[PDB]
Amino acid sequence: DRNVNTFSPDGRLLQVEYAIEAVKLGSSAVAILCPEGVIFAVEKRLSSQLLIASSVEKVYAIDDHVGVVMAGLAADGRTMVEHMRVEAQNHRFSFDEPIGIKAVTQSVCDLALAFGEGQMSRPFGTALLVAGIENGKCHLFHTDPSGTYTECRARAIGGGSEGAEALLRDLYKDGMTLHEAEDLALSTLRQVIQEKLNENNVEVACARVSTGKFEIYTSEQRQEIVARLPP
Amino acid sequence: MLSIVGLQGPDWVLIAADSSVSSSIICMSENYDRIAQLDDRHALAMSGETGDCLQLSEYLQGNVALYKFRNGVELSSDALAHFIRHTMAKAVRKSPYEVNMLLSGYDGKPHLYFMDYLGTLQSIPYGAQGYCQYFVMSVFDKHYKEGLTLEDGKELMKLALNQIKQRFTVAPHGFIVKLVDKNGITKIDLE
Amino acid sequence: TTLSFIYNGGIVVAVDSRATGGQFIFSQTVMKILPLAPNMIGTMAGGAADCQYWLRNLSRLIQLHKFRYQQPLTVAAASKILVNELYRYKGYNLSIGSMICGYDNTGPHIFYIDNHGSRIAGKRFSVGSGSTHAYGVLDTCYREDMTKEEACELGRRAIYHATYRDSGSGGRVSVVHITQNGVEWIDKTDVFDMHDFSKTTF
Amino acid sequence: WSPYEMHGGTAIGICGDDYVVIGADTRLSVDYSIDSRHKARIFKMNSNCMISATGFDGDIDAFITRMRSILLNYENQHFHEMSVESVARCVSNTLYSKRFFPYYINILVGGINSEGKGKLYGYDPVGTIEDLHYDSNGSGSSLAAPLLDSAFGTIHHNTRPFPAVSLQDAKNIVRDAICSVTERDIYTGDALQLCVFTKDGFAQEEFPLPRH
Amino acid sequence: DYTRSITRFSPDGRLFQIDHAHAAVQRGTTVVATRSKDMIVIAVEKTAVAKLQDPHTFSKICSLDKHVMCAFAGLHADARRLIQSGQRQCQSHRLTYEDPISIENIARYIATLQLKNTQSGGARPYGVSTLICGFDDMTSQPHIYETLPSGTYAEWKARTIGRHDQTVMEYLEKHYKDDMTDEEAQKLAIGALLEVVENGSKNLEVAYMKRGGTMEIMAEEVLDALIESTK
Amino acid sequence: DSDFSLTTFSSGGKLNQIESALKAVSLGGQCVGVKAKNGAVIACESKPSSPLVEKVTNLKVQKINDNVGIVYSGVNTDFHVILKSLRKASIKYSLRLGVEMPTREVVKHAAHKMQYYTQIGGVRPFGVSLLIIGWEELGPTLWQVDPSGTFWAWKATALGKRSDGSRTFLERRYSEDQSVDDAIHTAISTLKEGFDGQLTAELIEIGVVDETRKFRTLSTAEIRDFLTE
Amino acid sequence: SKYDENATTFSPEGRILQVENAMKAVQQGMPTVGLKSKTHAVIAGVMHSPSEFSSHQPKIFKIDQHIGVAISGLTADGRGLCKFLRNECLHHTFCFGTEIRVADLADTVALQSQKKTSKVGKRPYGVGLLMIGAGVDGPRLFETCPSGQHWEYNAQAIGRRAQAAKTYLETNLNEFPDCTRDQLIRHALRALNDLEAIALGVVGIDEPFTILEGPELQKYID
Amino acid sequence: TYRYDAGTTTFSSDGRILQVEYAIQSINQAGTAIGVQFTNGVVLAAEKKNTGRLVDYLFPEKMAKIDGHIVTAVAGLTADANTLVDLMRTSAQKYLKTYDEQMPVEQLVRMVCDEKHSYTQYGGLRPYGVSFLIAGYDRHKGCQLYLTDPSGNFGGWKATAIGENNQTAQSILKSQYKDNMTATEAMDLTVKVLCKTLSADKLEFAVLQFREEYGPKVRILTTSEVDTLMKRY
Amino acid sequence: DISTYNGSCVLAMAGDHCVAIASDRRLGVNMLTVSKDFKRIFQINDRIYLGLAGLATDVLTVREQLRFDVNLLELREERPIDPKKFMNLVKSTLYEKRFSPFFVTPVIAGLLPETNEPYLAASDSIGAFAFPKDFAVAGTCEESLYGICESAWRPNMNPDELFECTAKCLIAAVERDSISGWGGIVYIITQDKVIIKEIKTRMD
Ligand SMILES: *C(=O)[C@H]1N[C@](C)(CO)[C@](C)([C@H](Cc2ccccc2)NC(=O)[C@H](Cc2c[nH]c3ccccc23)NC(=O)[C@H](Cc2c[nH]c3ccccc23)NC(=O)CCCCC)O[C@@H]1C
Repeated sequence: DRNVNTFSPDGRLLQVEYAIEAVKLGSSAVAILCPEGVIFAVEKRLSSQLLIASSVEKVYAIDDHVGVVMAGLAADGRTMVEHMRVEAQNHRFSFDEPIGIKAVTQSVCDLALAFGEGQMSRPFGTALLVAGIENGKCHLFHTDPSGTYTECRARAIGGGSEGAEALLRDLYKDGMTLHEAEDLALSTLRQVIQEKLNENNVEVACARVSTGKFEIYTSEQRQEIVARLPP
Repeated sequence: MLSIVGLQGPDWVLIAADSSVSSSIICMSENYDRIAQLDDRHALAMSGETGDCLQLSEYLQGNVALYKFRNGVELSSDALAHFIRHTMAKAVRKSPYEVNMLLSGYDGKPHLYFMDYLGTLQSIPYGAQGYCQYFVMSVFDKHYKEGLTLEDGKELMKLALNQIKQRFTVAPHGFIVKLVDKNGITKIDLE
Repeated sequence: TTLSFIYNGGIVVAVDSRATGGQFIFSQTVMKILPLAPNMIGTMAGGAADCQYWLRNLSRLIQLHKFRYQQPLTVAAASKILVNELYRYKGYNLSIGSMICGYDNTGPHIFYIDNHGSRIAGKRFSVGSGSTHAYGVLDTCYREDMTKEEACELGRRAIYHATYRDSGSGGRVSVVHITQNGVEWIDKTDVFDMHDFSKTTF
Repeated sequence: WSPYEMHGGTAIGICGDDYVVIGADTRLSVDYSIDSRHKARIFKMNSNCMISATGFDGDIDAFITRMRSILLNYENQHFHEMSVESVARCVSNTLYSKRFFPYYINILVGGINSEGKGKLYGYDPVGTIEDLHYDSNGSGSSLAAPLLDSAFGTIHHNTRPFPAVSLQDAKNIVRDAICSVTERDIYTGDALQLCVFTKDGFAQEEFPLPRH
Repeated sequence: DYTRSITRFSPDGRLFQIDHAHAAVQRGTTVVATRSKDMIVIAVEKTAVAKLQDPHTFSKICSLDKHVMCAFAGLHADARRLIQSGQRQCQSHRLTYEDPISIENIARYIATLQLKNTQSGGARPYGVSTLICGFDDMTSQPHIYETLPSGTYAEWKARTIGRHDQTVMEYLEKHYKDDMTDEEAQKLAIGALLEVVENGSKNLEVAYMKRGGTMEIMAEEVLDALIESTK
Repeated sequence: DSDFSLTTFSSGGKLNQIESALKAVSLGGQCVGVKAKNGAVIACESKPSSPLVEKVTNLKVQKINDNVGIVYSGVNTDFHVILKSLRKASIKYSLRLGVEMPTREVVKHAAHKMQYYTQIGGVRPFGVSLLIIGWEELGPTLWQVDPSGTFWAWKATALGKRSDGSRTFLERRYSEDQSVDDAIHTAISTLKEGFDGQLTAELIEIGVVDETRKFRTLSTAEIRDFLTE
Repeated sequence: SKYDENATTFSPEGRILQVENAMKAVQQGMPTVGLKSKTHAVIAGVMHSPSEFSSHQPKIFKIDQHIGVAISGLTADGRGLCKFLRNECLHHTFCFGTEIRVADLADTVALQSQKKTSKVGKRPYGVGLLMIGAGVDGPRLFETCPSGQHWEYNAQAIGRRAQAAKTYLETNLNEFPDCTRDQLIRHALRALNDLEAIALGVVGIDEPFTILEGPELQKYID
Repeated sequence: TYRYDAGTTTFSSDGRILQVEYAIQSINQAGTAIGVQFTNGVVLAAEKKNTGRLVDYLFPEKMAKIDGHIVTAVAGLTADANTLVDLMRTSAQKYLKTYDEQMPVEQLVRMVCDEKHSYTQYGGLRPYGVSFLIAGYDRHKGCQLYLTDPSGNFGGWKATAIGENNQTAQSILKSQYKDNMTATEAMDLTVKVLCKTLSADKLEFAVLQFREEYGPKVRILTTSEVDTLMKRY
Repeated sequence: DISTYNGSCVLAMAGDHCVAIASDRRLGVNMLTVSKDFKRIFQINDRIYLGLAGLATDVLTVREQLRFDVNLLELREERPIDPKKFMNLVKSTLYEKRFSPFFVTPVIAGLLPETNEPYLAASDSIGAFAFPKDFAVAGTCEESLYGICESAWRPNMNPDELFECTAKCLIAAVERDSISGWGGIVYIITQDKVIIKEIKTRMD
């Protein structure tokens, strides 16, 4: 009935809130930032064993230094990833430097409210966790369909986002190691999903300060993290 | 204005092209394929700026493939020739494709089309674009028999290409010659 | 003078470093090899701004394709991207003479690209005012079964002779050796050091 | 009708281990006529770099305005001032954005990078970028270029390490080169804006030049 | 021009238009794509054709390119538009890049067309799921991507779209093998469709693309032989 | 946004805006057409809103070109839009081809315009049905174009108020071998049946395509003569 | 309710209910206080904290060398408005070489939002700005509203908890004109009760606009 | 505001474009159009929408020649059918201009169907409430008959029927249609189907016939020819 | 020049209830003979033929645009386009390109539908149409044809005599035009049949 651009009497953008709900319906993704980098651990919802897990990607390498992990509508997150990649390469071309993590996050969020009626028809149904290395510093941001990016040290988006926040509230510390960050991300993901966490149903990535690179973990690295998990 | 020659036979078309590409006075390559196989049935010899012949070849081959995929059928040699002529006429009105072509084809029957940059489409038994048309025509005229055997046709094409090599001042280092027949397009060596 | 040749050991790309507007040498340290991908470089010949901007833009497009798609972008693909971008400016008086050289799944590849839209695959190319002299060195001294040192020296010497016989070529030969293992920036050698002053014929 | 005036005036940049000295004559002249005698052609762009421009003054002003707006956009959207490398790339891209209607201006981006090192970039009107250690632009570029080549011998031996001079030795090289250019170039003179970018930042001196 | 937000989030976070496009896909006929190391087989159920209907050149299977097969389930005209865009895109990729478009790239493009329709104001979503399959190169593994009306795409070892997608997918999961041969993949697809076709020889059609080959419709005799071997 | 069709199919597969425009036609003033052997006639009730109205300033029977004439039943203003469009189309046809637009081509252009307004967004259908008379190779031809852009030929017709009774009256009274004189008399009679009160020459407009192939609008004097003959 | 569907629809009482909904969006934003003196202007905002491990999302922004905006409401709308403000600043500097005035930026923002409400299909900016700028016209504080109007304030409080801050500003309103920059920062901090969550951008007739957070703000937290 | 927008290019809960479904209903309430593909050609036979003693059968209401090789029959709104006929004629002539070849029937069908589908999927405009029986000839598929509906979905049919009582015509065609029919046999079958599912004046016919030397010819039977065909039945 | 790029020679002629339209068969690229099978005369309809003299490019472009237009007009009007109506169509097609003219000059030879009267319509490149009752000439042999036909044309030529002058009056013109010739083809459109006679011209 009412336009997608309608504000609710409370003052909330109804379509933005509904897109946030769509995000809440997405696969769980946990970004844990440690002084040694930042780790994405996202649930891959393998609906079938014939589904190629490598093709079901929530983690996208925006650039060599920055990447994103999605929660919600995978295609909308794909469009946001396309914009972020174009903008990271455009920044590299325009300024001969890697795009800042805040810069690329803000760039993708400027596209979030670009929907309208009477441009996009609707908000993005995907929330992002953008983690990267800017000038040797690990940065992590979370973007919701509202286009509100906030820098995070430990965030979770998707199905168990509230539960993941509750778990991290007393599990995340600011002085963890990269190994500890991996353990915390994978554990929070396991505790906020409805399946078991193996190297095939989880996608892990690291924006690493040591290498200054956003590398999505191979199967062996995910297996190592899974094995090291205490439970 | 590179040398491309064509020789339609009873059931084949020998389509030769200057195989040497040059950057001004420098012969950059000696095996450059100027006969763009638009289809398994059609080889379009092109004569002109290498970068306009490449772009026209890519467009024409992509449109032939698009016709074949969008419509399950393939373009006829006449239909493809007229599509190329339509492209060239639109261009010459807007931005001429400075590419003179010989469209050899075999859609069940051999076809050879003179296709100037303007959009002059003409079915020919033999022909040439470039300055080689001033050197090869008489050869063909003096030696083309109706119903040539493919080997007699190869000898005739060798005759025309040797005429280019011997009498054309800007003589190609060599030619890439392709046979377009019921077996498709095959790079044949005239020896 | 830029040049790039494929031999059994890989691609040797040797470029001079002279930027000359008119008769004045504006630079002798300009970088005429631009790395496009880990295993692929592009050479610069013609308009310096055109060559460097468009090789940089080709690098951006290659990176965009790399991040967008798992399928590696071949050297043929990079050359085709660059030649389509340059043909987009056909009639704009761009001046790019480049060799997109590198290793892909199919092995070594050199594609000479120019603003005119030409895209010629080959095992041996030389672009620039001194290209004829570098060709004189390459076509004569080139062997497929050269050593890495011999091939790098062949490219270096072709560029050096082009610099000697070409006013528009000079500076230092930057020699890169591309293999399946990536682009190896062999070295920058001053052609002044390469000149044999014992010899008196040239 | 050529949309330029080809004003003239010479700029000379010399980068050092921790400094970049660009000295440019301030004369704005064309066709044997001096429009201005003090038209600063070196501009502090941010806390990291300065841009010297020679050539058409309208294009110099247009390009410097565009670069100032670009740097302001960068500082707003990144919360740190654009680095000399980023400003140099932006200068290249801006000059090439007018590739077919060029800013007939030669640019020297002289600044200090995040490492504290002096970075000098020379450009042509269409945006070729040379990361160099000394450059000359303008009507007296031909006069000054051999002077810097002698001072550094980089042209003579281009693979030898750049013989970086003291900040004051670079300032004196630029001053002497500008004085020679002024003695021989009719479009160079009336003053030398000798700008120095160090870790301390942008420091501008004015030196009288022959006004004939 | 018309730019209404046809696809918009519902209060529960769903794009109901995408759900209706999925319903259109379901009302479409069943397709099953299966992969052997050197082959890709797409078996599509022919719609119930009377004696008066021409059974040639109306298969749901299509070749996006000499290396890309396509089949669809859903609105035939929506899929026709998608296939036209996909073929134009394969040729456009050949033009821009000498390389043939990777199956990931073309599946991404088609799914992005669907995503744009779910994002474009005034555009109905494509009521079409597309099994886009092929080989990136000669040495590349066969790929079978499934792109949905939502614009999401995922690679599959074997997938089904359209009506009976549940049943055909269950058959695929029960009968899939890691290293099926060309004959085994053909049998898998043919049996998976046989479970939900009134007639085997008539209602079922097959098209296979072997490694280093183009789309190839199964001979009626060979198709019958495979059907009888399965039964 | 504007460009959404307000003429849309209803549940029964009916364009309800089309039926609404046809209703507007059915309240738009009786217009009659009668195809003679040697011509065609388009008469129409032209009862002015007031006697102070100047008849010639707004005539329902109009000439599209030398050979094609048009009357309408429905909204006078969008009939004038249709008429300007048809005259412009026939002038364009003459410019392109050196002859007046054929009767059937004028009819097809009117139908195309009406259909366009039935399909494009932001507009309603034309609230006029046109009776277009003109000659063709095979003889005179009366055509009806509906608000929907559906056109078809007629031997006799009525479109406006009380057009059902007028069409029944034409079914009863129309004959194939009528002359243009008899077609004009039939059109006047049909108007009389569809009109209450004294039906005078000033209250009706008659256009005729006769043996000459040219369309002419009968003046009030000619209409009076026909009434009194 | 039925009139609350478009920013283009007036209600029978002459109100644009969608504009008021965007206003309520602003009112539900984090507290933001602005103060004005004869020579300095300050905007102190309690940056939102979506989570305990999330750095407070910045709300005090740097627009022009002497103009800064505190955005309260939809952050993405505020960022789009800030891009528009950068365009206006860039065009003013291009045309005249001087920094645009915060009053002119407020006028442009008001016009943009009013356009967003005067045409269907486009929506009012859910964000409200507190723009402080010290230019030739002096220090000036503007509260730009989603409806497309701005109010020039000596002081103001917007967002949640704004009533107490507004009352405090009213109490010390007559003090602000002559208050020193440090005194003005202190007044802003007092008026704006949450430390790390509080950014504070201060501009002056001489000093450019600069943002202080946490440690930089400690000297004035008191 | 879209308060009165019908969302023509919008899916329904069932996944159907309601406007397209209603267009299909409109067609099903329109005059029957039958296509029968015989050995060399296709017989299209439609029921005129506007009939009566006072109607003049000067032109084919439903039959429209698209090109020398393609003819069409219309079921549904003859107005938007005429629009799509103009577009089909222009597309066939554009193909002839580009390729100097007669447009293949399936391509012309695809073009009109892409127009219909573009109206079903974009623009918020009502779909073309017309179903076409496009008979045609091309060297690739010989003689063809295609049924196209407002969705833009088309299919080849040896014989088919649309419009009023299209199911009864379909059943009769199933019962009596045979392959390798002659022109006379297919015309007789079409007349029989039309009469059994419904007068020469009301009916109109168009025979596409391919002769080896004369090529493909479209002949829309006039009133007298249709009267003779009916009297033969 | 581009008008003489493809040497052309088109000659329509009026007889007694019969028209002729002849053309040289050469496709020449300036001074080079590419083909002797070039078609410049095209049947527009049974009683309209169009000889297009000029750029083979524009010959085919205008023949196919006119075929597009005439096919559409005959589909819409369900009747063949009249020679006068086709003349106006050609005039419109050529003046639509007034600022970028086709380098083709048309020669329309038809029989009027009713009286079978010869109808000649020659125009310049932009559609300035003459309607000679004797003969229409076009192509690089234009002046040659004008002179030979002005002397040669006689009223009431029957199809045999009409063909005889079309052939002779075209042979004389092409054999003086270096770039046109290489055989001729004469279409004699009479009230009941079209006789296409390929005539021997000089092949030099
Ligand atoms: C082989 O023998 C070498 N020949 C030379 C000429 C290289 O110096 C080229 C062809 C070379 C290509 C190149 C690539 C990358 C970096 C540098 C050079 N060409 C040049 O150096 C050109 C020569 C030139 C002059 N005018 C034209 C027009 C079209 C094509 C080529 C040229 N020089 C340049 O492009 C100038 C480079 C430059 C760098 N700093 C400068 C400061 C001041 C002036 C010029 C500078 N740029 C211009 O001329 C820009 C003029 C803009 C006017 C609006 O390389 C091969 C290997």
